[PDB]
Amino acid sequence: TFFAPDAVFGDRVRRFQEFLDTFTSYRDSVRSIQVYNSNNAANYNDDQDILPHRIIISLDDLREFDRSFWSGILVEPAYFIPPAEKALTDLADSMDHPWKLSFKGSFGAHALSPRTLTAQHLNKLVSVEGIVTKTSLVRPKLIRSVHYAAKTGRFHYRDYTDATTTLTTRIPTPAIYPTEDTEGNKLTTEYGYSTFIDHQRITVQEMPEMAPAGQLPRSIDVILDDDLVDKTKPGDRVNVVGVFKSLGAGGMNQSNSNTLIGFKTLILGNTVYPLHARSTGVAARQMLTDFDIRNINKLSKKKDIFDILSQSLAPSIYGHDHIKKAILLMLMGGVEKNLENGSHLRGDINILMVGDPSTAKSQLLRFVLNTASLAIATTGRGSSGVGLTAAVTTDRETGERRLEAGAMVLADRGVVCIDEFDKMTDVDRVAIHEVMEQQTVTIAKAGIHTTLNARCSVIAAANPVFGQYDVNRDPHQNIALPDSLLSRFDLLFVVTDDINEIRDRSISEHVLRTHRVTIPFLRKYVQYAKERVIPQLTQEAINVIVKNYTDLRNDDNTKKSPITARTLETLIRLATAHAKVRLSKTVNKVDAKVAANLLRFALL
Amino acid sequence: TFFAPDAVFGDRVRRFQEFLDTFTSYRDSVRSIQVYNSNNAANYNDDQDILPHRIIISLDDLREFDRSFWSGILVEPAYFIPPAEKALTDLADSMDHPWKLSFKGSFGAHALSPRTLTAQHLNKLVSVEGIVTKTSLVRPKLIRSVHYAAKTGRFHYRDYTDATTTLTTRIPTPAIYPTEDTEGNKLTTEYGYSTFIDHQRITVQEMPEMAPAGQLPRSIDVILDDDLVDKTKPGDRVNVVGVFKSLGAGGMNQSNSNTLIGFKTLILGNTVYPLHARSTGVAARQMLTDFDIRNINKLSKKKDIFDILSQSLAPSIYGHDHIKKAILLMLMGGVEKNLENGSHLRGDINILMVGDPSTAKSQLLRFVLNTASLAIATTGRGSSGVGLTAAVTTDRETGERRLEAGAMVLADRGVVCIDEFDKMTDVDRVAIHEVMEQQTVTIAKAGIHTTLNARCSVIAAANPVFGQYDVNRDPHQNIALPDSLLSRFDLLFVVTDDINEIRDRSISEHVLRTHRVTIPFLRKYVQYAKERVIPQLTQEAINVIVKNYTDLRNDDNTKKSPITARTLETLIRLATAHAKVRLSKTVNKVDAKVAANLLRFALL
Amino acid sequence: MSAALPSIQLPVDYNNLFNEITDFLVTFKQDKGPKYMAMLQKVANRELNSVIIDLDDILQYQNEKFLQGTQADDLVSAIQQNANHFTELFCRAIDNNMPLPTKEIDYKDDVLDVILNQRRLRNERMLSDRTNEIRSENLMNDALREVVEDETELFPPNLTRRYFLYFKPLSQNCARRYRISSKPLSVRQIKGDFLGQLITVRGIITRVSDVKPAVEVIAYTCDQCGYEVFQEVNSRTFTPLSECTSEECSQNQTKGQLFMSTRASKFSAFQECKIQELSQQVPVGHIPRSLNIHVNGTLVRSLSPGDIVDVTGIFLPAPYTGFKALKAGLLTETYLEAQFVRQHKKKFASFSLTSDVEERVMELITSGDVYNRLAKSIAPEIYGNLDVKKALLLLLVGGVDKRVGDGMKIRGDINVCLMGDPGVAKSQLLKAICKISPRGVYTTGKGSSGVGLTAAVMKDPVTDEMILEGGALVLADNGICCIDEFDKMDESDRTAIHEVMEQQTISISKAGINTTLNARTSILAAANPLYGRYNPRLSPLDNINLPAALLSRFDILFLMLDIPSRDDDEKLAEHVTYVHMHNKQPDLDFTPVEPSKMREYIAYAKTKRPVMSEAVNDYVVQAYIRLRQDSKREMDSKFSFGQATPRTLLGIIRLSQALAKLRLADMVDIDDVEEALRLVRVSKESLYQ
DNA sequence: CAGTCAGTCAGTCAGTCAGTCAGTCAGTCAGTCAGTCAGTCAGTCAGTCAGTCAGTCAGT
Ligand SMILES: Nc1ncnc2c1ncn2[C@@H]1O[C@H](COP(=O)(O)OP(=O)(O)O)[C@@H](O)[C@H]1O
Ligand SMILES: Nc1ncnc2c1ncn2[C@@H]1O[C@H](COP(=O)(O)OP(=O)(O)O)[C@@H](O)[C@H]1O
Ligand SMILES: Nc1ncnc2c1ncn2[C@@H]1O[C@H](COP(=O)(O)OP(=O)(O)O)[C@@H](O)[C@H]1O
Repeated sequence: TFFAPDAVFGDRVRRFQEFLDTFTSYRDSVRSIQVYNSNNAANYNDDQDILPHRIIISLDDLREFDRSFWSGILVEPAYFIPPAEKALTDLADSMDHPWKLSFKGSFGAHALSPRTLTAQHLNKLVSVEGIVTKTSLVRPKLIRSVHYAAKTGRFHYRDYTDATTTLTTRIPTPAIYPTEDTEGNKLTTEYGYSTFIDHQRITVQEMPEMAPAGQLPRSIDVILDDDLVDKTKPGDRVNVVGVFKSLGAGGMNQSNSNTLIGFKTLILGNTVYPLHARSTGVAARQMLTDFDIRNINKLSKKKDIFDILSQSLAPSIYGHDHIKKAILLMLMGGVEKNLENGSHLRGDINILMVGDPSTAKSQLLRFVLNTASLAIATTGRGSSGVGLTAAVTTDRETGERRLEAGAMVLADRGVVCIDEFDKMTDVDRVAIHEVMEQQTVTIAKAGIHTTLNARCSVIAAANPVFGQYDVNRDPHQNIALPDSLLSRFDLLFVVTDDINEIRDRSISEHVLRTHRVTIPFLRKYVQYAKERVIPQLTQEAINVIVKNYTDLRNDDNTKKSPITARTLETLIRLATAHAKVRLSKTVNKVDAKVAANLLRFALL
Repeated sequence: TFFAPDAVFGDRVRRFQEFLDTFTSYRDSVRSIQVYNSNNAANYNDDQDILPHRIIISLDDLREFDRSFWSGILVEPAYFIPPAEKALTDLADSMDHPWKLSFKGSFGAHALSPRTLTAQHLNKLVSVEGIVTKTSLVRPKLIRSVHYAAKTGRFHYRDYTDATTTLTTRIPTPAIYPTEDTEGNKLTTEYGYSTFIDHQRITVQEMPEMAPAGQLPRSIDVILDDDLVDKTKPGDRVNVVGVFKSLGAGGMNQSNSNTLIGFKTLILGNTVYPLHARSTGVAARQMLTDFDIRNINKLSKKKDIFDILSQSLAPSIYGHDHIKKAILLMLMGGVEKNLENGSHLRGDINILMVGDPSTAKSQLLRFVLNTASLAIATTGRGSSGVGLTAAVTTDRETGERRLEAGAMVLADRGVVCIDEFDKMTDVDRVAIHEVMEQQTVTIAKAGIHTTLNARCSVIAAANPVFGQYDVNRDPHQNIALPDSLLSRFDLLFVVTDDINEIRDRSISEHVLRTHRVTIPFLRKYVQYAKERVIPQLTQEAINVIVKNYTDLRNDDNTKKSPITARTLETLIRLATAHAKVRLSKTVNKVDAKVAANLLRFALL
Repeated sequence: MSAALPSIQLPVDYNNLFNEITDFLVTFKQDKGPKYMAMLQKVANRELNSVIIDLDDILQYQNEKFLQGTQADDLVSAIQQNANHFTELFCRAIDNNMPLPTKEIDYKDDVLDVILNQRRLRNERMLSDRTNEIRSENLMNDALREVVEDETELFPPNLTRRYFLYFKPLSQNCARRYRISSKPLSVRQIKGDFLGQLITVRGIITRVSDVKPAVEVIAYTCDQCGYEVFQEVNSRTFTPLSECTSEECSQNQTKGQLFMSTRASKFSAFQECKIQELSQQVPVGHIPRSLNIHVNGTLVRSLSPGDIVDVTGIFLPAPYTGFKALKAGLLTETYLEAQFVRQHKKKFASFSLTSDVEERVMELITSGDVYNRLAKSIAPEIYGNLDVKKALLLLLVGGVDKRVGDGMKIRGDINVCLMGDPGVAKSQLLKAICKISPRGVYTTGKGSSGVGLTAAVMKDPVTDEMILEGGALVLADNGICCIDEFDKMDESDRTAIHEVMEQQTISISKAGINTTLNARTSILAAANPLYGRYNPRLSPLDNINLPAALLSRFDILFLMLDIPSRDDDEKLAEHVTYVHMHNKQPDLDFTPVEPSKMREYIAYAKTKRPVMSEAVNDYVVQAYIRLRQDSKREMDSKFSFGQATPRTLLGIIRLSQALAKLRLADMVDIDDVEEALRLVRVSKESLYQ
């Protein structure tokens, strides 16, 4: 007997036992965790000769099970969480350790931002969201010691506790780190058998998209635990569900007190979820039921789907099919081939638009900013620290210099949507030269010489030099950002403003009826097209791009400028991407025809 | 987990488990206790619509089982008794609570009297014997409280401990007798559910038969426990086996100390045995195997056993058969018949010898003092307090007067052997008048008027008045203690000193060969003759003692003096006793013949 | 709160037991209307103070409800297990319903009534004032009642009570009829595992103390605020208190000062005594123990010293340990609360009823020849001596005292000696008649000292101080004091007995006493002759070690000879052997009267006071002329006994007045006085053979 | 010459009072202990200047 607990604790354990045996999915989840760790242990104990322990409980069911247990948890959680955890360890031990819970909700009008937190909400269960800054370092915490004795040869043992334990209180008893037992003998300690459990604390500010007009922000701080270390990098957007504990003696202990108001507050646990934002953080968690992949397989084998998905990104924009084809070929992105003992070769596609004003060149990039995943938009400026980190760190614990990522490091595997590309000064264009082929960013400022990684994809939309004169004088510097910047870009779409009468009609009823295939299927098509499967190139497609490339040199070197081997490499990239679209494995002549036609319309 | 005990405790528990399953009588004893309490519980739960828990372990077996466990107990018992008790509760719970032990020995050269006790024998296991004085009062001790709450209706609970608990030490935590829980509510206590366990302490002096010549005695004190309350009245002779604990902080706590030497000592537990003495305490524990009662049944049905057992009390005394017959008839003692709503009628026999010196009258009474049970000898004086208590009590705790029994109260169901009966003054002879028929002793001294009980049997041996003149002048006052004292006594054996020549021979070779049926069988015959069975008188024996009694009045009132109805009552008593001798149930004419002849030789 | 002072569930509920105890309190019809509206109405009519709630009506109610349907919750064992909570729970179950107004108050009634009446009336007017205030400040009416009932401080119902409440244990008869709560235990048997139950003991009461008031609640006045601040006291010692604790003299700057008063507190009588072990239920080698008793309330003054009693009560702890160095924590030192007291040997004259009693008495009266039958009945287990039993019945009756207005008092009582030795079975009669009569003390020769049978002075524990502890004679007054071996007494004891021969008086002038205590006793003695026995050569008073003054103080003197005679021996032998053969003597044609019914008869007989007449004047006078005339014509130290003092005349009128009561008649006649002269002339003068 | 009565010592019992031992206490005084403070020390943040680059004007 610990303290031979009361029949109240028996009442809570029996009732929650009845609920957990009422709905029977959770038993199957426990069975899945237990079998998976079992067979992993069989692989690690049989050939050569991980998953945590928590069950996600939703608060849907308890509202239709018991009002008492429902409104019991959301008011006083230090009386209702340790019984339910005790019964769940009873079930998991009986079917074949902590076994914590989650409480995914649906929360009870406790959806509050940390502006309105304190203080009559104290010691309840509260859900908080916001930005994460300024995440500290990971340190291990000690729980159990083990000592070897000399010379009698008996191990020993000791426990340790704290105030950030299970959620009740306890009359504290400190305990010296032992040495020289009775009778007097040296106790040489040991490691490897003495346990350790990790520990980390992060602080949370309220959202800037939700904040007031201009005021100072106000923030709280969260302690994490064993299986929650290192989920959220600083800069994310994070939902936290926990218990708003208030520990410490607030200066009422000793008289003539300083630290005028004590009772410092924090939040324990419990279930940090990262969530999707508009501009930072992955959204690849989107579900794929078997109905959905069965429908993808149903539409997967047609012969017009490139012309269906061409006209899918334009629900309300007239014309410009070939731009849409280029944007889908960007979102598929090609394949990445890293060599053995050399340098890798680049996979994606880079697109520049240029043309007259009022041509929906800025309306398009917001649409690519919505449908894709990890889009980051930079307009104008810029300096300092888009392509770099600027290294401004003043770490308080010790003299050390960290890095704070800009816009180029953070958008990895993503899309960067730059507007007004001519307004950039050349000093940042040095950094764009460093990104767009070298695929690395070397920073050796004060400092620490590093070489991190960033392999983004770039879309820009620049204005002409003077007027709308896109065809009048010559193509030779209507753009005027020479010359390597013209060569790094794959495609150069040149958009004009022709005047007609039929074009005025077709624009007219489109714009008029707009004031009065579907995309959340289309991105589920996209990610399944991306992870499976990479194609290989075959013999049927070499000679088309070889003959086509010698054609483009021997004649387009008589028409226009410039042509490098980078054109050949982008031919291979668009061939691979159009092979990815049809969910195939090999490469056909059809792909070389389509990419050939796109490069014809792009250049000529 | 209490403190999640070590593998050392596991080693002791496993080893003693192996010993207890090695020898298998103890399992059968546990089975006997458990079945007996079970069927008693069936009688108390079935018709209407006790035994303690300890096993006697002998130290014979552990010397041939383990030397380590043997010499482990007799050196440091605070490390070896709680594991063995834990394993025995494991066995008793597993087959179907404390379950303590005994350790009956055979002790290891720790057989020491409390003169030589202190102090290098401290904190070991020690066996002590001596006299018991000055036993205190029995008080109940509290262990567990139970409180009813108002108005929420939940019971509560609390524990208590002390320093006279199980034999280790423990970091002490006192605890207020609770009232007004959180939150503030009145806690009205209860009784009946709160447990209580008894407590009593006695002190032990060394033996006066073992003491030095003349010195002051030195004494220790013993604490007893639950199932050992009220075994030993003060005056007994007691073997104690226990643990010589030394509790208390000895004035080293606070400086400038008084009570110059602290560390008061005592003995815990464990197994108080009362043992036989020469003059106080019953010896009716003598064993009766089935071989023995089969032999009693074998010798039980002969026709000469009264003449065999006549000549059994005289291994070395010539003559005097009829005295021996009278002494066996005293040791059987007759039967006691208490009436309904009246006064009881006396059962035993009282014998006076009188005669010349050097007639083995004093040698005989030592032999009756050895063979019987509860013999107490008083020679001469006497006053004050043989027949009374003298009430000398100066009880320290409160003003109160207790009683301290003399020689007459203490010899209940026994034999009192008084020598030199003429030397008693008449003031004590008033008390002998009170004892020998009224069978009660009324004391109303200061005081408390009482009426206790004492129903002894008396043997005396008085001298003649002057010279050896037992036959010379007249029987009318050769004794001279008139006259009711002559009538209270049943038999008056008158022993002379006749001179002869054949008598000189028969005395001579007897005394000569003495310098160069068996009694420890005979007392086992006696006690089985006593408890089973009482006889009833029948029709065949009335007319013999009626005709014999009218004979003795009409003719012995012409020869001698005196004859009362008490002679008739003693005829009935000797008839019943001689019926008890032959292990019968009814009463035959043979008994009346034998008792008739004994009263003829006694009077004439 | 969890994790410190935890909880436990048990099967015992206190929810439906209250409802069931209400249903038991209202609907019980068995013993005009229901049983407890009559007795409880009798309580509220202020003519009664105690309430006896037995444990038989509850059990009969459970068998009745068990056979009607539905199941009844087991309540009797629930009382027997705990028995302390149920006085308060039961008594707040009573107080909801009470038939209040059934009689207007008398003027001359009491003071406790009028105090509780003013508390009740003031309580009502206080409760009506607040609902006369808030109701006029608006803004079904149960809510306004709940408003007013929690903003008004009141006298709690623990203080306006007027009565007490006592249980009563169940017989073996009712437990036998339907199939424990009262098995008669001994003081050795009370293990320390009965603390809280409801048990039953038996023993002899010794050292019962005085009755002195003990406090329960103490009532102060505040003099400035006007409140009445109470205080409860549970412990042995309390402490007075200071400035105030109200709600008006608190939260102010200037606190008042309070001082007590004694006409508004609540007192209770209090008396403690001790039970000694019965000395028949002891093992072979032991000594009687003891166990304390507190007594509260109406039950007081029913514990006389030197009795045999059956006290039933509950068994609580009370905190103490002895010397400080012997404590181990938390030793408790028990006592026994009292609830209901039942005596063996019921004492006359504490009885009134006659109607049911005549069903047993009129059987003896209609049995025919009551007097010689009762004379046969006292100690039947001996043979012979019908005249001695005949006289000793007249000892047990006694009477009749007489005040002559001076006031000098005459007795009123009989004093009897017994003589002869040794086998005439005289001790059997002394144990016998000192067992039939209530309040009868048997003391041997030596025995008691001089200070043992007079009183002595000793300091008294807790109640104080200096009470005269009584001796043997002060214990047994209005009774019979048997005495063995009268010759061996010390001479101071002789003068004590001679002072008892004059009425009422023992006088003491020792070191701390000047008192004259009272003793109305009767003395029976038993002296032995000079050694050896009965020489007709020797004169009377030669074989007697006592002066003839003491022979004159005894109005009746006997002597029991011992002469061998042929004819009686066979009857005596068949008598005695007929009881060792069996356990009952008489046959053909007689049954012995049981002693309880006999004590009911003699206890009934002492309420008569007969009146003499004029023909008996002539007959008594002429008979006294006869005895006076022939008694003084001898004047010798021969077998004649001179000189027939007038104490024989007063003793023979007194024996006539004693024999007249057993006819129950007030009809003193000539068979009366002729019977008395027969017992006088046959009484003595038996030494002729 | 033997019984007896009365005188006489002796042991034992009750009264007597002076030590004795346990429990309580208040005042004060001292022993330690904690709150005070002051000086140290590194970190950190705002002011300030120098260099370098984009804009703009004027010269050919
Ligand atoms: N082909 C078109 N169809 C529909 N709307 C168009 C089209 N071309 C331009 N627009 C309109 O032009 C506006 C956006 O102008 P845009 O060219 O994107 O900005 P900027 O030239 O500053 O980059 C939108 O409001 C949109 O209604
Ligand atoms: N009949 C006998 N047979 C043997 N020894 C005897 C006998 N009679 C007397 N004695 C001796 O007498 C001694 C005891 O003397 P005893 O008469 O008992 O003492 P007293 O007469 O002083 O009480 C013993 O040692 C014993 O040897
Ligand atoms: N008539 C009788 N009936 C029965 N028993 C008698 C009778 N006469 C004498 N006895 C016996 O005589 C004994 C007398 O003894 P008891 O009365 O105790 O004292 P005491 O010897 O002084 O009279 C009794 O025990 C009794 O058994």
